[PDB]
Amino acid sequence: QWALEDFEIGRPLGKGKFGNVYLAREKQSKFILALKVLFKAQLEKAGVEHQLRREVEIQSHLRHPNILRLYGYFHDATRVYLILEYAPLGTVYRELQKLSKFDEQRTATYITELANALSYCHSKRVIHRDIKPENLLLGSAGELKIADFGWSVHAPSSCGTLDYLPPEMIEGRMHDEKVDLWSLGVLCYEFLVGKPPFEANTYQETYKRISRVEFTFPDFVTEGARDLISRLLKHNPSQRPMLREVLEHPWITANSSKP
Ligand SMILES: Nc1ncnc2c1ncn2[C@@H]1O[C@H](COP(=O)(O)OP(=O)(O)OP(=O)(O)O)[C@@H](O)[C@H]1O
Ligand SMILES: O=C(O)c1cc(-c2cccc(Br)c2)nc2c(F)cccc12
Ligand SMILES: [Mg+2]
Repeated sequence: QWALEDFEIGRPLGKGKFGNVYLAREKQSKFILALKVLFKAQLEKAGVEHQLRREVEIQSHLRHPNILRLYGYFHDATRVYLILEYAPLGTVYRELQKLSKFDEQRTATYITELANALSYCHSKRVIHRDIKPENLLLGSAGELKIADFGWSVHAPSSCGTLDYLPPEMIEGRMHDEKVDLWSLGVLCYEFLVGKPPFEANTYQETYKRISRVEFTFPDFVTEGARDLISRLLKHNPSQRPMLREVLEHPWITANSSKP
């Protein structure tokens, strides 16, 4: 249905693993979108196709103001193209580099929009498994938008930086919707402290710290926050709350700026 000669390409937006994201314009409508270019050669030598076809299946069907739209796909000689909703205010990764750390207002607000989009995802039995500030894009009004559904899959189920992965996942063990709640705790901590609660210098140390759940809150972290992070960073996936509790938590309700 789509062809490259329908788009006026532009400036690069971010580098992926198997190709770059570029700013683009649909000639006939003047529509601004972001093109995610992937290379068949690269995806081949890794065996990601399935996941790339899964990413597209999952993302094309989901509709939420806190989830990035996938408007379609196409492919050339060696490139695979994904037509996405352009996020004009970049990523949460860049914003955290600038600000160093976020205030309770900003953090609660992001945690609220994150939980929101997650409920939707989980209600269709879809687990993201790759919730990272690198994959959390910002829309024109500063709204959070989950992106990159490469690692998403239908719940339950059996690579890169370990940080945002729950112990069940890093240990091959079977996993469900509760995986995304561990990520939610890791993100909250990182939003307030400026670093994830298990960061190390080696893949090796990170694994040990995650498996043991070895984390220590610095001075400036309030009780209200300390409580929710600890509530979400439980080794037992069933001992973790449901997004509903997260959304209604005193510290969230008190600090989140609603519409
Ligand atoms: N719609 C968009 N608008 C603005 N920037 C984007 C958009 N999509 C991606 N980017 C930028 O491009 C980079 C790549 O994003 P993405 O995570 O989709 O690629 P990826 O990590 O290779 O995906 P995958 O996890 O499937 O390999 C990100 O750092 C992001 O900042
Ligand atoms: O040329 C190919 O056979 C090829 C196609 C695709 C593809 C086609 C439509 C939608 C999507 Br999502 C992907 N992907 C490929 C790939 F990932 C590696 C090698 C070849 C292809
Ligand atoms: Mg990514």
